Amino acid sequence: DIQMTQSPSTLSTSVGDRVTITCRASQSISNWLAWYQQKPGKAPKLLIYKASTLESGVPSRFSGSGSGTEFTLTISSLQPDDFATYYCQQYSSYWTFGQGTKLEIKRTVAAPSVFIFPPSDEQLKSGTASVVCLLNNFYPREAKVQWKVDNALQSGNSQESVTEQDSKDSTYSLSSTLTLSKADYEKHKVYACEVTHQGLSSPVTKSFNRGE
Amino acid sequence: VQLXXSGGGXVQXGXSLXLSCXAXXXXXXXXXXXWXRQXPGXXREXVXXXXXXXXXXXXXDSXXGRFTXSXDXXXXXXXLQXXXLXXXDXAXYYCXXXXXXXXXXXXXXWGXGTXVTVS
Amino acid sequence: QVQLVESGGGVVQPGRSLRLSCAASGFTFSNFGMHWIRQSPGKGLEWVAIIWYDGSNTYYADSVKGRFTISRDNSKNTLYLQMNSLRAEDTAVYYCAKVWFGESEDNYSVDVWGQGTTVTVSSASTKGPSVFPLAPSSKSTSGGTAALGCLVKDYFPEPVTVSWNSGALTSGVHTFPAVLQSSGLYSLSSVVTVPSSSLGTQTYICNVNHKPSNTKVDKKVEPK
Amino acid sequence: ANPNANPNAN
Repeated sequence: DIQMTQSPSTLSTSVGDRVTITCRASQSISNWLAWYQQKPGKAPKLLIYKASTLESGVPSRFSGSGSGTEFTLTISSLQPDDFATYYCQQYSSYWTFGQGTKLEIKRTVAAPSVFIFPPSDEQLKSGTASVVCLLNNFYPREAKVQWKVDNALQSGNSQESVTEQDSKDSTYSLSSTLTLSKADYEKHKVYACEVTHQGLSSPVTKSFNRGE
Repeated sequence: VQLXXSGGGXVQXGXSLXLSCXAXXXXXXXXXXXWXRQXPGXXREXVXXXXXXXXXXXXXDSXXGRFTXSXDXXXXXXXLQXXXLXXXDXAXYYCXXXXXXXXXXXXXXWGXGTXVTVS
Repeated sequence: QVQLVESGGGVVQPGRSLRLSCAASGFTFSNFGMHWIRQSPGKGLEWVAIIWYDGSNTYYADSVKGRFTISRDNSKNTLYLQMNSLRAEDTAVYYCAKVWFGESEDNYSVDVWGQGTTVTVSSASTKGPSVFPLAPSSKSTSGGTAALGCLVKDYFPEPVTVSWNSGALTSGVHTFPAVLQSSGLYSLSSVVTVPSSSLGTQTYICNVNHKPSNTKVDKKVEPK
Repeated sequence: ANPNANPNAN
C-alpha cells in the first residue's frame, strides 16, 4: 500500500507570494500524481494530473513538477481564491491521498482576549458542571489552555473547539470546556483557566470561586 | 538557558538599528525566539517572533513592514532588524525563548534587555 | 457542465444497511467509470470503490470489502453504493466522482466530484439539546467589552443553528463547530462580545433550533 | 487491465 506524505501541513502565506508545497510517495509512482483543491464546506476540485498537466479551466499561476517519489505544486503568485486545502493523490496502484496542506491567511499577531464562564445553576441542578474558557480573536492559531482546580492541573476532562479564520479579520477564537460531575464540582473551590500564546508576554489567568 | 540582548542605542528618526539576542547552553535551533518591548508607563508588548527556519516569522501591527527577524542557528543567535524608526519605537527590547516546540508561547526564559531611544 | 448529486445519507445504527445513490447529468454517464470516495476528520480522504462504465469490473478498499457493493443503472444515469454491516468508522461524507477521459495506456483517476452526502453511524438516539447560559460578569469583561454566550449540550444528530436576539445581533458572534463527546452526543457553544456598559439592562437571547428533534429554545442570558 | 487502467468506453 503506497503511503503519501504532504509537507507542510499548514503554510501561513499572503497574496502575491510564491508558494510551493511538496508531496512524497513511499515508492515510485512514475508521473501518476493528481492535485486536488478543496475549499471549506465544498467538494474537492481537480487542479493537476500526470504530475504536471493543468486541468482545463485552471489558471496558469498553478504548476506541478516531479516524477518517481518527489512532487511539488507551485502557485507563482497567490490570489485570495487559493486559500484552501490541497491534497495530492497517487493513482499508480489503487488510490491514496496525502494528508493535505492548508494555505492559511497570514496576518499580524493578535493576543487572545480571555473570558471564563461558571456553570449555570440550571445545569448544576441536573448533576453536571460545565466550565467554559473563551479565547477571542487571536492570531496565530497556536495556543495552550490549562485548567486548574484548586491549583491542580486537569488532564482528560476538557475539550477544545476552534473556529475557522474570521471572514472579517482572519483571527481565530477558541473554546475550552471543562466537564465535571456535580459531586466533583462541589469537592473544590477555585476554578481557573491559564492561557499562553506567542502574543502574550505572560500567561493570562481567569478564575472564579465556586459560589462567588 | 541565558539570553543576552545587544545592539540598542540612540538613533535618529528614520534611522536603523539591529538588535541581537545570543543564547548560551541550550541549542535554540528547535525553539521559536520572540522580541518584546516595554516603554515607561506601559506593559510589555509583543514585537515579533522568529519560529524555526521554514516555519516563518510573525509581527505586531505597529512594526509590520519596518522590522524583520532572522536567525543564525550556527551561532545560537536571533536578530531584529529595525528600519524607519519612529519616536514611538523608544523602549527597552527583550528576547524570550518559547520553550514549547509547538509554538504555544511558553516563554520560560527572558533576557535582561537592550535600550532603544529614537529622537 | 458535468454535475453529480448524491443522496441517501443519514443516521444509521451500527450493523444496519444504507443505500446511497448518485444522479449524474451533463455527460454520457454510461461511457465513464465512477468512484465512491469518502472524507472523515479521522481518516482524511479515502477511496472506497470503483466501477467500470458497463459494470463489468469493480474494486474495493480493504476496509469495506465484503460489506459494500458498488453498482450502476446506465438507463437511469444513477450510481449506487449499498452499504451493509455499517460500523462507527464508516461515518463520513461520501462523494461520487467521475473518471476523466484519457489515452488508452494511461492510468486514471477522477476529474469531477459530487457535492457529497453525509453518513452517520451511531447508536445514539435523536435528542434535542439542553441550552445553558454563559453568563457575563467581571470574569468575562476586559475593559469596555464583555463576552456572553450559550452552551448547547448533548444533542444528536447534527446540526443545530444559533441566532441572537432573533437575528438582530450578528456583529461579533462566534458559533463554534460541534465536538462529539464520549457519550456519542454533540455539544457546542455560541458566544458574542458586547459593550460591558449594556450588561444588566440590555436583553440578550440566543435562539437555538435543532430540526431533527423539533427543538426550539430561547435562552435569556443575564449577568451574575 | 489493472484497477487503474481505462474504465471508460472505448
